[PDB]
Amino acid sequence: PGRVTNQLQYLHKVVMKALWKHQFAWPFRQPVDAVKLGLPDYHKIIKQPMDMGTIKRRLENNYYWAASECMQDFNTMFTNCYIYNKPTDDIVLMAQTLEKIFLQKVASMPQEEQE
Amino acid sequence: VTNQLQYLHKVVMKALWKHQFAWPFRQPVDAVKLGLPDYHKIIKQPMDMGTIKRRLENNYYWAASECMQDFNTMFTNCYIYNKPTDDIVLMAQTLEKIFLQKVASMPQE
Ligand SMILES: CC(=O)N1c2ccc(-c3cc[nH]n3)cc2[C@H](Nc2ccccc2Cl)C[C@@H]1C
Ligand SMILES: CC(=O)N1c2ccc(-c3cc[nH]n3)cc2[C@H](Nc2ccccc2Cl)C[C@@H]1C
Repeated sequence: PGRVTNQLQYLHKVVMKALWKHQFAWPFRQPVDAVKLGLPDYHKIIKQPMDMGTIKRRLENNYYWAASECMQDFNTMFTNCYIYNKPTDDIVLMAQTLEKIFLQKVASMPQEEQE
Repeated sequence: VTNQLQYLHKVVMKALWKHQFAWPFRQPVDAVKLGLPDYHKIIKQPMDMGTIKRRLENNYYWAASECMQDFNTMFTNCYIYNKPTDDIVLMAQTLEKIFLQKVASMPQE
């Protein structure tokens, strides 16, 4: 099903920890609530919702088999934001800022995955 | 030249450049050719694979994360500018997943 690996530990304790506490992270810590936000078209446009709270819970429950699977969920979270929102929305700039940190930290992840 | 930039050139760019969905991304967006008079009003930092490839060939980058940010900007511009239902968005998503899969095995500095 899933494993604990050196890389998944790094994504959890180093990458996710740094993104979670960021001042721009608050819109991303829980699923988009289309009802609360009054976005009745959100789920007609975005077919795979994702958020850091869901990723964090997956990391804690050993859901992922490999680091790449977790990285793809981070990517989906950011990509959903760019696809749905207007280019001028502040949330787009917040996602871009977080995504740059994600890439910087991923650049220093351990090279070979080990259980 | 670093270990990581060599990986980005020999593994990541090699895989992306020859991909069957790469052709819209191999040269800068030509807004005149494509009839997109608002492209440069929305997208303020254009980026494309031909530019990244030339920068790798020319030892332009000082750190691997700089190259990774250019890949990211190229994909993000596509998501921001295009309509969600445009095929180019699916093509970018496919290429970006390959990018992330390969970056998962990139060496450390
Ligand atoms: C991530 C994302 O895609 N979105 C999202 C998700 C959650 C929240 C949220 C959580 C708690 N309160 N509001 C807000 C937003 C964005 N709205 C927004 C963002 C920043 C400033 C002002 C606004 Cl209006 C819309 C968009 C659909
Ligand atoms: C990457 C990107 O953002 N775009 C882009 C860039 C270059 C090209 C291109 C190069 C040579 N010929 N066409 C086309 C496109 C997209 N168009 C498009 C893509 C696939 C199928 C049909 C169409 Cl209409 C629009 C969008 C603005």
